[PDB]
Amino acid sequence: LLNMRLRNISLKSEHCILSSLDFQTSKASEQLTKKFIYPQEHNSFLKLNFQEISYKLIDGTSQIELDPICPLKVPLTAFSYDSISATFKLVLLPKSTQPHRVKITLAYELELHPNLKLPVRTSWETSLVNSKLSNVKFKFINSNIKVIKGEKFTMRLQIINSSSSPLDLVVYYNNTINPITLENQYQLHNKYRKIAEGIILLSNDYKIPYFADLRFIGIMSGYYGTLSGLKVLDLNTNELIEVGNGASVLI
Amino acid sequence: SNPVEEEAEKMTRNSWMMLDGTKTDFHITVRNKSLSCAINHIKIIPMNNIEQMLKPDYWKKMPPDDLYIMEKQLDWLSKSCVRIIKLITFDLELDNTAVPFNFTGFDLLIEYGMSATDESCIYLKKLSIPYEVTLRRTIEV
Repeated sequence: LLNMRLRNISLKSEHCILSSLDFQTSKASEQLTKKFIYPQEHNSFLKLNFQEISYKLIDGTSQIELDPICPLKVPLTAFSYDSISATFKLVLLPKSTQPHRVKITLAYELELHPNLKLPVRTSWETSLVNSKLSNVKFKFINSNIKVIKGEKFTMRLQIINSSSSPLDLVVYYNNTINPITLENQYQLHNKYRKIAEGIILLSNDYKIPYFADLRFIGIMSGYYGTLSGLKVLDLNTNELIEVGNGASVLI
Repeated sequence: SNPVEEEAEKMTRNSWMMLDGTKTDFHITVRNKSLSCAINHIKIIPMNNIEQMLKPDYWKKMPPDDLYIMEKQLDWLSKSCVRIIKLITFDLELDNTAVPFNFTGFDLLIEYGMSATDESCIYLKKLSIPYEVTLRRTIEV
């Protein structure tokens, strides 16, 4: 009851859940010690946090922070430190423990000594393109973020199919404007315009035959996150697989 | 009742080129916490002893076969590059898969990594990771 603490956990896409703990001197404790300190004419407190650490599991391992941290001391403040946990594909929820050491130094070198230790579970409170029909999956083997200029470049698809008939699909980019509140109308027009002529495929209408190298050239500068022009058509039972993957900046 | 103590201690299609992979995937290395290897691995370099088996398969093939070194062994596709180590994990070494001369008979691979943390005793349990790789026929005579 001197510094209220909370922990926030987020799930990054790079298979590393990041959990950040936040500490803040609570206002009720602030006024509680503040009137008794201002009786002796003190305006700013001094809670010296000298040893803050987090532990892992039933065997105690000290996972470090993401940056440096000295031994600080301040009043009426808040500070947050972020550790990087490991992403779990199973349903084993990791339970961690944190500990601090607040030295509540009253003045003229007459200090008290306080320590605290919480322990809880680091929950989070709740791409590979796959089709809807068959076993056919898509994933770009080369890193989906890429930094290019407006020059010629290459990109690499990959197909994991049912081995019964691996062939009979075609790719094409469809360089035409999709046929569409004037402000939202023109915003959707600018999205559909810079999609339809931003990059151009240097081999479209292209029969596939488990790799498939397909080659572009990029014209217009900008970050094309989930570049969604190119559209792999499946010949038999005529449907379309969108490929919402890949993101190329062109600067 | 006689007790003891309790001591605490996916590839793709490849051509005939050489692919050097630096691996930093989700290696377990199931020690207690924050396992420092203290003698790190730089380059594992497999597909060497597969060639050192394949050239004696040629030589074994040269006379009639009477199981001198071909006696039911399917260890061509095993690729068991034993990674020996000394005394929360560490990133793996460079692969350098290096398929420049290898048969079409294999379509799979595995590995084995010796997890070691020895304190005046013998070695410990050992962890193994497989790798499925297919090969591309780039050229023939």
